[PDB]
Amino acid sequence: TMSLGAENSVAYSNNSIAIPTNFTISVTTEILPVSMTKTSVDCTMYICGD
Amino acid sequence: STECSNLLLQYGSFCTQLKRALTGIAVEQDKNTQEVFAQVKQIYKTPPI
Amino acid sequence: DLICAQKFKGLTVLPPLLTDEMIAQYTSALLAGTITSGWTFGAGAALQIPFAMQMAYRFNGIGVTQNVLYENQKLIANQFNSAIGKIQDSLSSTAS
Amino acid sequence: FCGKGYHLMSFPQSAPHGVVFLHVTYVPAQEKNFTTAPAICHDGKAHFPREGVFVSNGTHWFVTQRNFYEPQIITTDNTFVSGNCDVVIGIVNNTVYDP
Ligand SMILES: *[C@@H]1O[C@H](CO)[C@@H](O[C@@H]2O[C@H](CO)[C@@H](O[C@@H]3O[C@H](CO)[C@@H](O)[C@H](O)[C@@H]3O)[C@H](O)[C@H]2NC(C)=O)[C@H](O)[C@H]1NC(C)=O
Ligand SMILES: *[C@@H]1O[C@H](CO)[C@@H](O[C@@H]2O[C@H](CO)[C@@H](O[C@@H]3O[C@H](CO)[C@@H](O)[C@H](O)[C@@H]3O)[C@H](O)[C@H]2NC(C)=O)[C@H](O)[C@H]1NC(C)=O
Ligand SMILES: *[C@@H]1O[C@H](CO)[C@@H](O[C@@H]2O[C@H](CO)[C@@H](O[C@@H]3O[C@H](CO)[C@@H](O)[C@H](O)[C@@H]3O)[C@H](O)[C@H]2NC(C)=O)[C@H](O)[C@H]1NC(C)=O
Ligand SMILES: *[C@@H]1O[C@H](CO)[C@@H](O[C@@H]2O[C@H](CO)[C@@H](O)[C@H](O)[C@H]2NC(C)=O)[C@H](O)[C@H]1NC(C)=O
Ligand SMILES: *[C@@H]1O[C@H](CO)[C@@H](O[C@@H]2O[C@H](CO)[C@@H](O)[C@H](O)[C@H]2NC(C)=O)[C@H](O)[C@H]1NC(C)=O
Repeated sequence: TMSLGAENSVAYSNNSIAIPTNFTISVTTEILPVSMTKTSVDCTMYICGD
Repeated sequence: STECSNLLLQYGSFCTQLKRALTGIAVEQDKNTQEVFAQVKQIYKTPPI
Repeated sequence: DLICAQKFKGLTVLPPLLTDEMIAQYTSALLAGTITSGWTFGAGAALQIPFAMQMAYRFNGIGVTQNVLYENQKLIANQFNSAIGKIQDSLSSTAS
Repeated sequence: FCGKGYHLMSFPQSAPHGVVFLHVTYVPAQEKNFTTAPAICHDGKAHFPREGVFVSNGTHWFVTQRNFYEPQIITTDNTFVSGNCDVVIGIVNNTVYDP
């Protein structure tokens, strides 16, 4: 049976906060199609060849 | 109808593309739900209070 | 005697990959993250923050200072509770 | 929309019958635990931060930006006064420096 992810719990409280002290620079890619192949069909030769 | 199975074989491949299209539709249907809902890699829990 | 009528003519239905329980778990996880973190959980590690402070920052993000919330917290909570309660009455009505 | 995280900039690259984007993002890391308060009362007046949060390391109180730990002394130019000290739930007694 597939697992949805790792279990986690957030330590919520009346007066508590978390402030980061460092950073990381991340580079990710993304691919998107734009166009496809242009095609042409000749009826006379395809349907009635010679 | 055992004869009809032989007669339909004379029409080429009129069943492969239909099956492929339906399978693609089903795969896209699964991908839609995966895209919409599976957005978090962690399962958080609300506090008891 | 409706699904069988179509099934006996080679028309089947395949079950979805994700069950209802998994979708419910996803929604519950999203709600818990939103409540206990705000928007930090959507950009990396989740950082906890009190709800009132998060609401103050959300007000500050639309051009209203946070002292307004810190002075009208009770009224805002009452209004939100009434608005949420009205949604149940709206949905439970026959007018779907 | 443009990558995951806080977007900074993007670079385009060409692909056969398509296009590829390189997204540069900002990701925080190495968080720490702190105690926070919504407001600070000095002389019967409530002081709210301008563009920061109130944090404490256990003994003292500081004000810092919300996305990077950089504590600073609470000063009248960092806070603005609005109201008194009996309308805020969770106010904390402290002192505000006069520069
Ligand atoms: C914030 O995170 C960065 C990493 O993303 C920290 O920089 C890293 O600091 C450590 C220890 O100072 C470096 O390890 C040492 O590197 C030297 C390089 O010659 C090596 O000789 C040592 O044996 C040791 O491995 C690490 O290289 C460095 N990373 C980078 C990319 O420079 C930074 O210290 C963190 N900031 C704070 C305030 O913690
Ligand atoms: C929370 O942050 C405050 C920031 O002021 C810390 O207070 C400061 O703590 C440092 C470290 O002990 C003190 O420096 C020491 O000063 C004495 C006397 O000048 C010197 O003999 C030591 O060698 C050391 O340099 C600093 O004076 C002190 N500042 C004040 C205004 O009290 C506090 O320690 C932090 N608390 C925790 C739990 O991290
Ligand atoms: C922040 O500081 C203020 C004052 O600077 C604190 O106010 C305190 O409020 C209590 C209310 O119960 C005062 O207690 C008093 O005790 C006498 C004893 O006879 C009683 O007759 C009064 O009716 C009253 O109950 C207390 O005196 C007062 N502090 C001072 C210095 O006058 C406040 O509690 C501090 N903390 C917060 C979170 O505001
Ligand atoms: C801030 O403090 C909380 C509570 O003191 C930390 O949450 C605990 O983390 C430990 C990790 O070893 C768990 O074993 C505990 O069960 C957690 N407690 C609760 C109530 O959730 C939290 O990790 C601290 N923040 C950081 C950045 O360490
Ligand atoms: C602090 O947190 C608690 C729960 O996380 C808040 O709720 C209080 O919980 C205690 C514990 O039984 C009750 O005695 C109080 O009556 C609860 N408060 C209310 C208003 O119902 C609590 O409000 C938070 N703040 C303070 C100052 O305690």
